[PDB]
Amino acid sequence: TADGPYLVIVEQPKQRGFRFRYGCEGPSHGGLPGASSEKGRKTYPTVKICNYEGPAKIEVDLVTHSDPPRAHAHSLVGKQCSELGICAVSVGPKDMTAQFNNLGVLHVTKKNMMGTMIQKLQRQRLRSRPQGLTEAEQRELEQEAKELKKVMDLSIVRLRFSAFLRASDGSFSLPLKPVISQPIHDSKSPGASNLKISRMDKTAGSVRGGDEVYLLCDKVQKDDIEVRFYEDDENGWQAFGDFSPTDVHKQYAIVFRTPPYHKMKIERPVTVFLQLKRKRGGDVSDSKQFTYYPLV
Amino acid sequence: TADGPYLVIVEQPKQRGFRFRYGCEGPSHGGLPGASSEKGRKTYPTVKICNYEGPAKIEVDLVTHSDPPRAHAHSLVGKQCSELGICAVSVGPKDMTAQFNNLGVLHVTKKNMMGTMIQKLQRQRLRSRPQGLTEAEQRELEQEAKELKKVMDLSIVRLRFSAFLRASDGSFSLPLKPVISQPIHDSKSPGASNLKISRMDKTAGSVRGGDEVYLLCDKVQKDDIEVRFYEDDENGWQAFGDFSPTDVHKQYAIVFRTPPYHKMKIERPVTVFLQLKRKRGGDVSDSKQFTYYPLV
DNA sequence: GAAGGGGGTAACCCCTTG
DNA sequence: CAAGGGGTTACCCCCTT
Repeated sequence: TADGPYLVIVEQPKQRGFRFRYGCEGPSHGGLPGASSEKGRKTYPTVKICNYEGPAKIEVDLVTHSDPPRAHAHSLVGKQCSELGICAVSVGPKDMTAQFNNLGVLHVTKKNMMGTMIQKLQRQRLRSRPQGLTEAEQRELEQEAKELKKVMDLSIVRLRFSAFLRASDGSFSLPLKPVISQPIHDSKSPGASNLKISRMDKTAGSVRGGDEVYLLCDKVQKDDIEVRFYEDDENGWQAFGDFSPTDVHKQYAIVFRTPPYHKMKIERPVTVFLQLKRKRGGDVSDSKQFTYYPLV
Repeated sequence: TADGPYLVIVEQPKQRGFRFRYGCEGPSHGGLPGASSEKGRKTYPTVKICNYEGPAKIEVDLVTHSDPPRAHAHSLVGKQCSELGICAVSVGPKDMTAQFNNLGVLHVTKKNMMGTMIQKLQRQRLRSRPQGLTEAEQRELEQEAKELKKVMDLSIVRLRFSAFLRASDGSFSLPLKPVISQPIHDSKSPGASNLKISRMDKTAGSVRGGDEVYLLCDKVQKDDIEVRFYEDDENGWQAFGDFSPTDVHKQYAIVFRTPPYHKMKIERPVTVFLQLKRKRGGDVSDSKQFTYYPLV
């Protein structure tokens, strides 16, 4: 869209299913993969400097989930990283694409958060006056920290890629616009699991409903879940599972009774969809097929 | 059951399903119940002084699981307790039975264990030499502590009732033999809750086996557990569920295929039992009935 | 409200496998 | 080791009478 040189995320990170590691857990536990990684094909976050060919330097750091992108308490740890959480690669005059195949997220302790925060905030405001730092600003620097620690989500981070075109000097000194990735959720964090149907005991029934199904899923909250049956033919037929939270077994299974199909006296089987749906959210699981059958 | 007065545990504590509380959790989280408590009928650990009627003092403290009963790092907390973990009641000249209806177990931190240990050990060896404790004696007492902390199970405790018959003095100075209860497992610990079958999708099958059942459980260790089918000591015939640990869905469910019954073409249907059984241990869930059907 | 239960959350500690 | 994963502790809350 912009005429000038710019960075583009070729492959965003995994928005779900990456674990943030604490300082104690040990240094390599896996690298942040790409949004299209599977067991066979692994992919990693990738970016490219479009609208220029030449030597250049791309760096990533963790920013808040909040759109005004501020530095996160969390740091990137990796084979290619600063001890501030800043990861740096060099793109060759031919290859303008940077893959970041070994990126970890160091999870800060809540009792660590302030000091880690003032430390990244100092580092940030050192270019304005590198010789020395005044109390007059150290007081107000600590003021950001406190206000940020109150609202900062330790479960969600965003990669921020900052590209720098090496100048005539030999100095990698020219900035490009910084490009912020989609959010990255901690896999080991409260709720915010993607609703998954592992398997079900029945995939067929009668048009009459009332057929009892055992559904195995990933963690669900007994009071926030439902089982939506539907046909997305724009008729927009929908009905629901019949159960009580007691029927939701230790947040990993649902025993429900199928609803009746809208139209009985059907002559042939009809395939519909069912899906888990959080009422409190909008969030849905992958839909599975269910086939209604005719009568007597 | 010899000549003299002795104590007897009328109602032992619940060997499973009691939670030990840390110092931080609070007081008043519930009392150690008797082995026969239900939500309607509550019962608490009870003991009686046999072969004597008169004023007497019974005290309870936590001892190791190890047969040589040594004092546990854990302390009893409650309305009737010392700050050392010693709980004391008085039995009247009429009623020689003592109920302990509010007993909590204060869980020591592993970094607390040493100091709590030397402190209970001093208290133990303070009537042996109350004047002072000699430096020479100090280091031998500290040794016990270290070699006891290495093998002491913080998940299992035993109540030790020490009864004392009050003399003519007014001094509760006569000892009875101390009676040690059966072990008490921390509910919140590795394998110390009860294997439970919540519900199953099928309670009947064919003699041929291979019928797929969804079983909902309380918890499982995925590669620990099995599904034992068996007869009522007809011969003790037994067979097993067919499933991989992949089939055990997240510690709360098992999808298995029923085994074939030993004798096919049974003229009419046969009811057998199935049960969860830890492969490692002996431990079994409550058995559920399953009915085999003949062929056609 | 406190008692009397129970479940979730942070931080860490591990164990499988290559 | 790397790359996942699950389980453990100490603590923090939260429902119900």
